[PDB]
Amino acid sequence: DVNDNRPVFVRPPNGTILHIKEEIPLRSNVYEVYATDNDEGLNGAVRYSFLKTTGNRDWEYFTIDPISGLIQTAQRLDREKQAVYSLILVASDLGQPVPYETMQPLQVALEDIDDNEPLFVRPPKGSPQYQLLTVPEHSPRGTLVGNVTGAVDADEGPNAIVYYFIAAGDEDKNFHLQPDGRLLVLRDLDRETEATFSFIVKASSNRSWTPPRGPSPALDLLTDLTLQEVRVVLEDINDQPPRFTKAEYTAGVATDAKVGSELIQVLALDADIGNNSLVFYGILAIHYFRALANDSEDVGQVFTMGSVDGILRTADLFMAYSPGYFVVDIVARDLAGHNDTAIIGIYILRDDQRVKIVINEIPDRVRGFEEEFIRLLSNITGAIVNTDDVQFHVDMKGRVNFAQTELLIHVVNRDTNRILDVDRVIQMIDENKEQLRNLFRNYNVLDVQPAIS
Ligand SMILES: [Ca+2]
Ligand SMILES: [Ca+2]
Ligand SMILES: [Ca+2]
Ligand SMILES: [Ca+2]
Ligand SMILES: [Ca+2]
Ligand SMILES: [Ca+2]
Repeated sequence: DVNDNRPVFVRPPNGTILHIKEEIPLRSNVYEVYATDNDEGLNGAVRYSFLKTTGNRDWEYFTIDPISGLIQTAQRLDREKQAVYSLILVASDLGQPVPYETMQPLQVALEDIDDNEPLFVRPPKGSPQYQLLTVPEHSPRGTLVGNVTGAVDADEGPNAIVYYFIAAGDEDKNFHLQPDGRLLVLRDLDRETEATFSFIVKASSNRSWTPPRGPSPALDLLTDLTLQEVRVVLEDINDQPPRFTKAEYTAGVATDAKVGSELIQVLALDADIGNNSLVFYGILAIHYFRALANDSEDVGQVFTMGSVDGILRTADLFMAYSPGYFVVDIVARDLAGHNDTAIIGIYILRDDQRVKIVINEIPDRVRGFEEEFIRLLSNITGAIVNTDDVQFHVDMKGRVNFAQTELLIHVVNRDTNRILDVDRVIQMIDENKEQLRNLFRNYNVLDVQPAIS
């Protein structure tokens, strides 16, 4: 005879796609091909063989015996590496004068197995290695903080259900994490009390997963990628009131009292942050007490307080009311109702209470540093030094030096919240002489004494 027919392919059937499991042993059987060459004799016996596809190297994954046609694995088959492997089979007759060949396409597709487990994916180094959620403080029960996420099981389908659970770190049980990944608030939280919480969440496919018995291996966020740190930070609300530094403030005013003079600066604190911390001040009423009297004479608005400055300022000349003092009731309020009260005592200082500080610089320059000098001095003296005026120096003899400057001041004892006799202030200066001796010279000071008899 002569090779007259080409082989034909009984199995595998035309354009078929075999499905096997993944990660099966090497050289594990897959399929047994069969083809028929009608020709009798060797011209019609078939010999099976894959084809070294040009770009497709998939054939490297299997072996097929030349006679038996049995297809066996040759490499590992991880669906996770490649899913469909595609091959072109070839059946040749042994016939002569030339053998004939027949090519049948085939494809192998792997079925997924629970090969892997749900795993997290860390963020870039340095960058925060955790996940942040935010929720308003004093939030109510149930308020969704937010949705944990960040895991994935390489697997497909049911082999990759990913449920989240809290592994450790809510010992106080402020939240609950429904497996879906929703974090719910359970308790009152107060930024001012605790600000950030944190804990470790587990990702497992086990809807019944329960934390290990507590003394077990402590966890390692650096190795276990089934774990992620989650940090909840509390947003702020206006839940804190303004709180005055003191509840009696005392400062002195001079009869000679340039209108608009800054007497003292109060302050109030709102623990709150941002707008909620904005504090606005003001004056509730003013009482005038003439020398010794138990009638609070109630003269006009004689003072002003900056709504934001907190600096009480003169509004009249007090040369009129020489004997006596004032009680100013003040208020501080936040953007939203929280309020606090206090009391300022302004006392018209007697000469007996007022001191001068001579300085060998032009008065202009003395104003240049007045604040600094006083701040330093008050610190070192540990007492409130309040600058009252800056004028040119006058010798007791009545000489006036147009390069020497005076600095009338009055002092209060933080401790007694009470004003000071010149006497006691001189003594204080002398006591601290040594500590102070540095300041005075650094600032061209020349002497100290009261309002000229
Ligand atoms: Ca043939
Ligand atoms: Ca796998
Ligand atoms: Ca798998
Ligand atoms: Ca899995
Ligand atoms: Ca707050
Ligand atoms: Ca507030």
